[PDB]
Amino acid sequence: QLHVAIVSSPGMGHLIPVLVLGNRLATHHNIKITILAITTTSSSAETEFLKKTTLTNEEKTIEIIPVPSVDISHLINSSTKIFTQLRLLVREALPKIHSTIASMTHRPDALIVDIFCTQILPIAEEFNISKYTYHPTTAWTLALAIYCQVFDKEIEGEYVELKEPLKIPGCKALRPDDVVDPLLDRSDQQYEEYVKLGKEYTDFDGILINTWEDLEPETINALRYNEKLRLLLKVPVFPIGPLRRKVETTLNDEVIQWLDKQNNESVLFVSFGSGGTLSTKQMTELAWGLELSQQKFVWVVRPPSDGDADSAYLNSAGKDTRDMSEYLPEGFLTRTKDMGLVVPMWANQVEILSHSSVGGFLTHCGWNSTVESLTNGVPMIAWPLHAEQKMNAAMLTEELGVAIRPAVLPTKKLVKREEIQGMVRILMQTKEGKRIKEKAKKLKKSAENALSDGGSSYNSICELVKDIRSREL
Amino acid sequence: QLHVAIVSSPGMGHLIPVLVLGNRLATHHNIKITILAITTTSSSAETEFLKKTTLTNEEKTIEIIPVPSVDISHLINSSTKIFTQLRLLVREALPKIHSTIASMTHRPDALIVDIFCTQILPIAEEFNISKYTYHPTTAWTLALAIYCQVFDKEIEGEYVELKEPLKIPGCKALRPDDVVDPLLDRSDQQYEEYVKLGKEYTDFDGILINTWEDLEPETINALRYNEKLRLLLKVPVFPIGPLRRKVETTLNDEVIQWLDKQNNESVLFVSFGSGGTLSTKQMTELAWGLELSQQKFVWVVRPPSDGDADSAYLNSAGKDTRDMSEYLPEGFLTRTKDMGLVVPMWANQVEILSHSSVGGFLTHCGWNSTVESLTNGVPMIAWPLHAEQKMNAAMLTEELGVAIRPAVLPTKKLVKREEIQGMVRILMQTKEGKRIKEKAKKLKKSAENALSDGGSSYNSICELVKDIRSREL
Ligand SMILES: O=c1ccn([C@@H]2O[C@H](COP(=O)(O)OP(=O)(O)O)[C@@H](O)[C@H]2O)c(=O)[nH]1
Ligand SMILES: O=c1ccn([C@@H]2O[C@H](COP(=O)(O)OP(=O)(O)O)[C@@H](O)[C@H]2O)c(=O)[nH]1
Repeated sequence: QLHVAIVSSPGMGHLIPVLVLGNRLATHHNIKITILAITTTSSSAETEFLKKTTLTNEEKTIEIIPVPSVDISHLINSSTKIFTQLRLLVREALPKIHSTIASMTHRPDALIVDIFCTQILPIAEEFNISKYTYHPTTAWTLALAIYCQVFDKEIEGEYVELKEPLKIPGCKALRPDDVVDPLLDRSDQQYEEYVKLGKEYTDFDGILINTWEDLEPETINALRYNEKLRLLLKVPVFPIGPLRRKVETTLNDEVIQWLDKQNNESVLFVSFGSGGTLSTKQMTELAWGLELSQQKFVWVVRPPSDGDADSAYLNSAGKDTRDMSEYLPEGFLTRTKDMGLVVPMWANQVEILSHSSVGGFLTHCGWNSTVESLTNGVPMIAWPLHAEQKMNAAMLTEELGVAIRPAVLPTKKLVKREEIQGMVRILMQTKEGKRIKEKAKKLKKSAENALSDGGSSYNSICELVKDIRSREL
Repeated sequence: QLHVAIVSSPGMGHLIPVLVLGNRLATHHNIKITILAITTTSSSAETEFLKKTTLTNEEKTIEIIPVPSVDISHLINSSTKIFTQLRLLVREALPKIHSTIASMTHRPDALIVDIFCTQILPIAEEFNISKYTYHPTTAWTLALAIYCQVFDKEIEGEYVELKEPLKIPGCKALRPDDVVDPLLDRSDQQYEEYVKLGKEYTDFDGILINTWEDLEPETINALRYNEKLRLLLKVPVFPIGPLRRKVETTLNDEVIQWLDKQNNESVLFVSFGSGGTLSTKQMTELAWGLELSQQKFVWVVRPPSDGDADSAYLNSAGKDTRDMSEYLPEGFLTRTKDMGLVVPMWANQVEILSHSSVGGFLTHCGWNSTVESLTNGVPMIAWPLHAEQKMNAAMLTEELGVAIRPAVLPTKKLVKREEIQGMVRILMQTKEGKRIKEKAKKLKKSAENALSDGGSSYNSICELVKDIRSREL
């Protein structure tokens, strides 16, 4: 039985994919897993989440080892982007990770490292341990990241200022609009960190991705066979998705109990992930749009911010004492007493999304969220905010046909309550709504097939374990 | 009942479309047809093809009259392109065609002339007979040909040296790379012959094309309604395609018998049309790529040439006595004894492509070939060589999504056996392969709809017969 160590980047958005991957391997592929989870400075949430997961392993086939964050406040400023921040954190923690692996009683045979932990190459190489990246999102975004080194040299000026879509060899073309956050401003350090990340991928022995063949056959084939791309990559790709939490059934969840009282596929779940937050004006538009729709809803709400759309990613612990009602339109909660259920800070998305009464998901198009929705056969309103979400949203709406979206990107134009209402009703009242759901259910099934024995993703994991064992010479 | 005469240009590429058109009109539109087929000096292929078609007409509603080629060796030289050659041939045969039509017991009411026979205007006009061109290819190429008169005056220097794509009003933009052969070298006489051809179209009473509305709705609309284009065209367009041979089921075809022994959609058919030939180096790369793919194949091979990619166009009868094995890598045939079947010179392409075991087509993107594939629901590897094929290949790969292709044009960069293998496996092993096939089958159905009663193409033929009868005042 192999020992594999998986390094998790800071934040729940990265920690969860890693935990899920480790669980997947331990359960379905009979592997010992050690998750090296890079912690954030301010979340007893993340830490106690880890304590609850360590408590559940009687079988110790999975073990969790936290990596304490190094203080980088002296390295950053008010304009430093989360991309850059995570990269820096990882880099500054590399010595600690070295000492950890060195101090391990029994070494890992392999090391799989989250998207931001690509800077840990030297440690794996030094110890002579098989090294892979986990890209817990789309192959499209991976292809963009890799080929970005080429774009950097072939394109002058900002990508956002281009007239023609970016053509990644063998992939679907990307409009300036839908680019990932690093490519928005090339003058920003996160951009160069990103081009660098794109290159760093290729230095690993392989790349796991949380997608599958059915979902992205063309992009995956491009990574494997497109000659321009392969000139850059030259290492195996492992579509192993869609990996997500299996639903833990809680009898004491009042949200679930409200949902039990609802009709099948009658509820819209509304959430922008752990990181997402809306502006005051947009959150107001949203409150009223939901009201106007007269559809039933469950809405995870956070205090609004008119700054960065992911500014709640590291700052969810910042104790804003204000009640929900204070940053909602007055009496909204009084008027939607029957119609909806407003949830503070976080909820068990998965358990919610698996509930029969849920029939719609207004999402930021975070890949974890997306996967969770699709695997439960839920159609979506695409509301991209940060990271790669615009790109995923383009994929979801245009190509896959499992989501609808505003005429202009939410991050570009205010989505008014009239449009919000209209979208919500399309999803929840109309036949367009039905057919979106059917497609999402088809994707649900294709995903179930990929993960089930002999599926592309099951097999891709077997190929991975092969790759690892062939390297243990 | 109308009498229509259809003039065919030299070579199988042109003769077949004309035969098919005549058959289509005679059968489905109850018309008397007389096909005036301009012959090549050396093809028992062309002649026996004619014998097979003459044998089928007990009803003589279609009759075939050969036009013997005139000797033009004194008019050409070693640098004279096939474009120019065909134009000259036609021109020099014009008197003979005149005497033929003049000597006809009962005149044709109309005259439809192949792409290269646009120089027969004077004969039709003189006799006062309705005159049309048949453009047995894409509307995109037609639009380019017509608008080329404008490009000539608006662009200085070579098209191949332009930075921006050529924009034909109302159509998809064309990269320098994908231009038709005449536009490659403007200093060449074939270029001016081509600009001239583009203009000549517009002097006819109408233009038939072997495409349909579903396939090229926007280009067709542009021809009809774009003001810039209409300033040049001002005559009706008739999308009547996709017209091709109906499959004649042949007793002692050994290729068909090999195919019978194969699995469904397990065979790659490989062919570069009547004209196409590969360089020695490329044909070697190809042999090995097919070998490496470990996919089953049927491959129509011709002796290689490092010169003109269509240099087998007028030499298709010339029995080069060299065995296949002499211009293939040694023992290739010995090693692929089980895996493939290498065919010399010609093959019932239509009957092969309709065979259940055929699941892939590596093609030069000749429009007849393309149509044959699409109408049988076969996905393609786009390998453009000559004429307009690059442009068709762009259309097939980028827009339609029914073909895959090399990173760089085959005629630009050597396609190595690694890439060949990869492409072949994408098509024949992967899910990308599956979905390309489904799209090709959707096109198959849309085509079936166009041709069936009341379809755009059926109707376009009815519109044509209307046009002819309104001109018989
Ligand atoms: O109320 C919430 C908000 C978020 N999440 C989870 O937290 C992550 C969202 O974080 P992020 O904004 O990075 O989006 P992602 O790309 O992870 O979906 C996903 O795993 C969601 O399942 C959740 O379970 N409940
Ligand atoms: O081995 C071969 C090669 C070509 N063809 C036929 O010859 C015609 C030539 O059309 P193509 O698309 O190849 O155009 P070209 O490039 O020859 O002008 C088509 O009907 C093909 O089916 C055939 O029957 N067998």
